[PDB]
Amino acid sequence: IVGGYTCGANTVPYQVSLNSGYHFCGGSLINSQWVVSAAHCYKSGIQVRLGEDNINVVEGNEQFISASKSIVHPSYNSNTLNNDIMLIKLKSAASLSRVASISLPTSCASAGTQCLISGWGNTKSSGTSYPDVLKCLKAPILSDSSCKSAYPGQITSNMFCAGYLEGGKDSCQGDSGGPVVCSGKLQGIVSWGSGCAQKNKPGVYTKVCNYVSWIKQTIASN
Amino acid sequence: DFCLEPPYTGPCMARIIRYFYNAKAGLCQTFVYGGCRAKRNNFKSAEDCLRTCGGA
Ligand SMILES: [Ca+2]
Repeated sequence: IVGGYTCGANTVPYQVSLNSGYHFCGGSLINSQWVVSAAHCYKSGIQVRLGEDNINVVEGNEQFISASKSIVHPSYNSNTLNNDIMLIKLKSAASLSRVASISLPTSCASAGTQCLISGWGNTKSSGTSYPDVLKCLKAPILSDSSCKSAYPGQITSNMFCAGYLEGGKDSCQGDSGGPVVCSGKLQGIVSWGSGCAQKNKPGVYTKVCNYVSWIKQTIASN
Repeated sequence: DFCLEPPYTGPCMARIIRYFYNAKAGLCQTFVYGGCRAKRNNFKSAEDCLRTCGGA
C-alpha cells in the first residue's frame, strides 16, 4: 500500500497473509474455513496466517493454518487476467474480534463508493519498502469509462478500477489477493495495475459481486 | 537470448521471490515477480536457473 496509513492491530480482522516461507499475497476470510484471494497467487504449500498485524514477530493473536485445497476459477485466464479469483480451504477451521469473516456483496458497488484496501505490500511507488504492520488506504471506486480509458482493451466486465488519477495512493507488490471492502462487504480483490501509484494508472481489482453465486456453491460442495 | 534479458516483475501485485540469470554478475539472483506474465528469465530455484542459463 503506497500512500496509506497504519490500520492499527487487528482492526481489519478479515485480512489474511498467504505465507510460503515469507508473505507473498493477502486474502480475505469469508467463513471459518474459507479464504478468497487472487488466482495468480496460486502456489503449493500455502500457509494462511490469521490475526496478524506485525508479520515479522509472533505477537500472540495469530493462527497459522495450512491450506487443504486451493480452487482457482475454472475460467481464470493467465494472459488476460480475467476471472482472477481463487478460494482456499483451510485444513482446520479458524477460531473466530481479532479474527472475523467479511460479508459477500448482495449487489455491485457504484463509482464513487469509498472503500478500504489493506495489505503488507510495498509502500513506495519508486523504490522498495515492505512494512512490518498492516497498512490501510481509503480509495473510491472509479467509473468503468475512466478505467477503460486508463487501460485500453484490457478491462473486462469482471474488473474495476479504484484509486486516484493523480497517483500517490495505491496498492502495490505484496498486496495481491487482499480485500477491497465497501460498506462492510467484500467488493474487490487486489489484482493488477501499471506500476504503483502512477498518475493516470489506478489499480485494477477483481469484481467480487460477479462471483457470489460461484463462491457460495463452490464452498458448499468442497 | 532470453538469459540476457533483465528480470520482469509484470503487472500483477504479488511479492513472489524468483530467480533470474544476471549475465553481468555471472550468477542467478533473486527478484520480485508479481505473479503473472512471466518472461523466460524467471526460475523457481537457483538450480533451474543455472541449468538453463548458466554461462550465458
Ligand atoms: Ca505476527
